[PDB]
Amino acid sequence: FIVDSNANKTEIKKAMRKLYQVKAVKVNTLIRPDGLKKAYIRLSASYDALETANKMGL
Amino acid sequence: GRFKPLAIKKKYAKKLKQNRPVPYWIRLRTGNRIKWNEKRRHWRRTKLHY
Amino acid sequence: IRDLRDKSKDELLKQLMEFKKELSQLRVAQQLGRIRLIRKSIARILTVLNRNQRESLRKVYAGRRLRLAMPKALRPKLTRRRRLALKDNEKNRKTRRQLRMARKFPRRVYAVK
Amino acid sequence: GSRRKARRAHFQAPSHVRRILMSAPLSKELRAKYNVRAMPVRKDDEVRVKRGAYKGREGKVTACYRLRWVIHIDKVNREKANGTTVPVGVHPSNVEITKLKLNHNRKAILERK
Amino acid sequence: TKGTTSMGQRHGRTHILCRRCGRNAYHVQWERCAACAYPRASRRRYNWSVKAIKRRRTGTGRMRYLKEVNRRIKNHFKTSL
RNA sequence: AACGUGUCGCGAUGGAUGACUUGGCUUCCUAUUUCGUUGAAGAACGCAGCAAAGUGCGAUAAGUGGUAUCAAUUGCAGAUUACCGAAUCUUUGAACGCAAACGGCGCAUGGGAGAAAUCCCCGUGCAUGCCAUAUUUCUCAGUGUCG
RNA sequence: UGGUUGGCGUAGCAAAGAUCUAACGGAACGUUGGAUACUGGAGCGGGGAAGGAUUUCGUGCCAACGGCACUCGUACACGAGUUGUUCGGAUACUGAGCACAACGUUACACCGUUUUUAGGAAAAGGGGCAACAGAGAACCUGGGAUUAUAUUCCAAAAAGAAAUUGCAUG
RNA sequence: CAGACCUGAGUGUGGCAGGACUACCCGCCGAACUUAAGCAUAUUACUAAGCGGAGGAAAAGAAAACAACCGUGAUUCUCUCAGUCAGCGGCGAGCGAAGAGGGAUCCAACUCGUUGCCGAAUCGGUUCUUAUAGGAACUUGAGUUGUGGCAAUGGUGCAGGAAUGGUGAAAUUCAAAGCAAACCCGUUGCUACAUCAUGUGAGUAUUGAGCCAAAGAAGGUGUUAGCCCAUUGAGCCAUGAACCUAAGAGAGUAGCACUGCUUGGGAGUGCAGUGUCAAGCUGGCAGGUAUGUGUCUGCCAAAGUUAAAUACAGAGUAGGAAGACCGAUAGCGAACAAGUAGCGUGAGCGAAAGUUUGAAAAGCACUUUGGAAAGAGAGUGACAUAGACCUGAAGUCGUGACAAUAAUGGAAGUACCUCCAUUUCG
Ligand SMILES: [Mg+2]
Ligand SMILES: [Mg+2]
Ligand SMILES: [Mg+2]
Ligand SMILES: [Mg+2]
Ligand SMILES: [Mg+2]
Ligand SMILES: [Mg+2]
Ligand SMILES: [Mg+2]
Ligand SMILES: [Mg+2]
Ligand SMILES: [Mg+2]
Ligand SMILES: [Mg+2]
Ligand SMILES: [Mg+2]
Ligand SMILES: [Mg+2]
Ligand SMILES: [Mg+2]
Ligand SMILES: [Mg+2]
Ligand SMILES: [Mg+2]
Ligand SMILES: [Mg+2]
Ligand SMILES: [Mg+2]
Ligand SMILES: [Mg+2]
Ligand SMILES: [Mg+2]
Ligand SMILES: [Mg+2]
Ligand SMILES: [Mg+2]
Ligand SMILES: [Mg+2]
Ligand SMILES: [Mg+2]
Ligand SMILES: [Mg+2]
Ligand SMILES: [Mg+2]
Ligand SMILES: [Mg+2]
Ligand SMILES: [Mg+2]
Ligand SMILES: [Mg+2]
Ligand SMILES: [Mg+2]
Ligand SMILES: [Zn+2]
Repeated sequence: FIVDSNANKTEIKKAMRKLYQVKAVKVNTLIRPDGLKKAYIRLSASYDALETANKMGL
Repeated sequence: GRFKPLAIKKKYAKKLKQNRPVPYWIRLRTGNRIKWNEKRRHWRRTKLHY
Repeated sequence: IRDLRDKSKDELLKQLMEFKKELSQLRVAQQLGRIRLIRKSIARILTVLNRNQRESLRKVYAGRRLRLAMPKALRPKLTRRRRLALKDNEKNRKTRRQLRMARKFPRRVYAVK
Repeated sequence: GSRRKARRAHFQAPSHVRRILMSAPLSKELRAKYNVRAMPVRKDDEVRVKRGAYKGREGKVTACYRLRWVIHIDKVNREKANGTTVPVGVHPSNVEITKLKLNHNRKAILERK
Repeated sequence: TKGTTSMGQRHGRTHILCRRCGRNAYHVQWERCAACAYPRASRRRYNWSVKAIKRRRTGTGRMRYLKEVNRRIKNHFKTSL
């Protein structure tokens, strides 16, 4: 996800939990050279990242 | 090198996404004046010394 | 949008989150037309929603007794000078002698034939 | 008054100003039906050009293109090089409203004019 | 070797961008700005250079609020209740 | 002969000239006309379905609301214009909680999410100086004066 | 001030030894194989600081630029790319130093001392800053993990193995 | 000693200050270049820069003023006084006012302290009346180490207005090149070019006839437009607040000495420093040559406010009116994404650029060659030697044809050529 650049990791977990209803075992963000922040959030194994992404319209 | 205050990274980030050719469709508007971007920057030429 | 104002606080808040949740999904679609129309409906609800609070804090602090205690975001901003200037209430003050010497000789109207 | 001012107020007119400033005379059948002289142009009022190459050519107003000071007509068009037909612009003072598109607001424009 | 070969000797920065003016005039070693005179509260402004006074005076920017308060003084600060 | 020179006809290069001029300059006027700690001007970063710049705006982001106005905007697509009251107004900046090539860090207050509390986000307050006041008259300090 | 000119297709493009071949590509220099040399570990090597700030990578492109040429490029266009409890930095050291406060001086603070004739504790000597080479500093490898990042990514047999901080738990 | 006061802290509370702008304006600061044909005083100039501050103006202002009159009467400004038979000045260069007078402005004046008579009558806060009333009650809270008085409005209601806006008029898209040589005759008469092939943009032009006009006032529209469009008048129309209906009378003060700046100010114009430092029982200050003295005249300083007439000499906000101005190397640096690109460590410097194709993009589809760029046709348009571009100069170059054989140049002929002129059928 591009995620708000001022957001931190713990807030991105709490946001995935609320927006997409899924746990994030980890969320290591980077801010892009362009200035957008980019989170790679890894889901808990109990949550598929595939079943969820397609549910997301992706 | 690696070191950048994020404030400088936000500025090079700013100038980076600002460093783009004018949209094609903008030239097709009525009364349009713009053709080329007059503020294209190149790292090897103009320096954004931050 | 008049309908947007009939809604109560939470009825707005619930009406609002469904816009954000739907504004977000257009952003997902965008990465791969109503997004403007949604974005400005969210702005309507914050407009209506931020108005009820200012309209209900002007209500909390209505009356002379608390008007000095009012949050100054709600206090009538003019210019820094209009506020610091003497008010007519204190501007037009005149010393008691002057008050009497203006009653004793009022600017009586006249003409000259 | 002065030319730069008068001529600037025109080429920098708001779309507000352009609809009035880009009005058309009514055809005599309307200028008899209504004591109005000229009336601002709108979509779907039938018109006939009366000046230029498309002189005498009646047609409905496909669009009032105020940014271009023109008034596209259903019949006033020309084929492009590729064969796609495109509307050709025309200036509303060059035409004559043959049949204006009435409604509640527009009716009032006539009643107060 | 005072020419092109001593141009290679110069490696630092005297000035980084200022937090106020945004000019690359913040002398990093004397933490101040050559342009705005920052961190000093009153901004640098000289009458021997009005080409520069003009260059950074009000109206040079958004006048973000000043547009609002100007409109208000023109409208007598007319207000809804 | 050739080259070179020269006249003329065309043509290229060039951008004068002429016409144009939503610009400047100068003069004059008008007024319910003069910013900011209620956060100013400036600077930053952002916001459009395609938008770099410019303009507009400020996470309500080329706008929200009120008003008038009307049928458009218009590159394409898709379903406005003008003004002004209500708001919105991000990071900063006098900048002021402490810093600052740090998108850092506080204390207090309330909220939030959350979670086996700790962490995490958020709002508000928290600079200095000075004046007033302690309106139910705050707490004090002085081998100052007395009692 | 703009444009143009002769000189002039001239002066040159001669520093660092170097390319050759076939095949393919292409509209016509690249790619691979082979050959041949060179650098020669104080390297036309592999990583960093400063600086640069997208040059990175892939695809395409080669109009312009790469002083010859380009099919190639650090160029152009489009799309990508930088992942950290432990790396570095800050949170959290002090140093040469600096300077807010106060105080003082100055017609004036944009000066000076750096503690203040000074009541600086809010639950003996005010506050702060100042080192990405000093002090400090809990993490390692393997990967079949990328076009491009990895001491950062990997997934339940975490490839795995740790150490560590906070709170809490038996 | 409990407290009390005085002095001083600490928090809480309510406020303000700091920044910007700074054209003009107020205070300080303060050059030099220049001029003097050198140069130091002088001048530039009490200027620039520098510092600090305001406001919509500011500052000034209500007599310690002028005069010397038949007297005037705050200030500012203005014309004049006056470039002065003032004055300053190496009496040089130079500098240089004021009274009066005409005028603008002006129903322009007031307030403290003090004195006298009172003596909390005051203020702040609290409550209260639809009100942080100029009201009322209440308060030790401040205040007698002196507030205040005397003499020398707030609340609610309606409307109108004004002012801005909102609205709003006439009349052709009529008809289809000339001659008649002042007007009337006269609403009348009379009059191709570059066999084939194309070629004339738009009618605001011409003409003829009308027409409107309290509107001819300029702009737009494909040509030059009263009548195609837009503009304005009247008339109406709406609006949030606003706007209009006996005593006293100023003390480190004034003066004076010295110094310094300053001024036309001259034995001192103002000032500042320091020293000194009054008077008010022949008072004090001014009365433009010092001193002592005597008359007379005007004044009454050392506290305060104060509109208008005035500045805006590199400001702003919102509008407006203009021009014997510039016309894209001009006018602002900037007619354009201009204080932009770019440049400089920086302070700062700082461009060029007219998208003026056309009426409209109708912006050259399609065929053809080319890898392409492009080319040849074709097409659009009135024109594409109007093609992303009005015009399209010079110079330079290419090409064709032609005359030909240091340059240029002058004179005069002649040879050849002349899309030239005139003349002749002389
Ligand atoms: Mg990270
Ligand atoms: Mg270089
Ligand atoms: Mg850098
Ligand atoms: Mg040197
Ligand atoms: Mg060195
Ligand atoms: Mg943009
Ligand atoms: Mg701060
Ligand atoms: Mg050669
Ligand atoms: Mg070797
Ligand atoms: Mg590459
Ligand atoms: Mg590039
Ligand atoms: Mg030290
Ligand atoms: Mg440190
Ligand atoms: Mg170290
Ligand atoms: Mg570390
Ligand atoms: Mg790599
Ligand atoms: Mg100030
Ligand atoms: Mg001299
Ligand atoms: Mg000055
Ligand atoms: Mg005044
Ligand atoms: Mg005064
Ligand atoms: Mg007088
Ligand atoms: Mg003088
Ligand atoms: Mg008194
Ligand atoms: Mg004295
Ligand atoms: Mg002098
Ligand atoms: Mg006196
Ligand atoms: Mg120019
Ligand atoms: Mg041309
Ligand atoms: Zn700065």
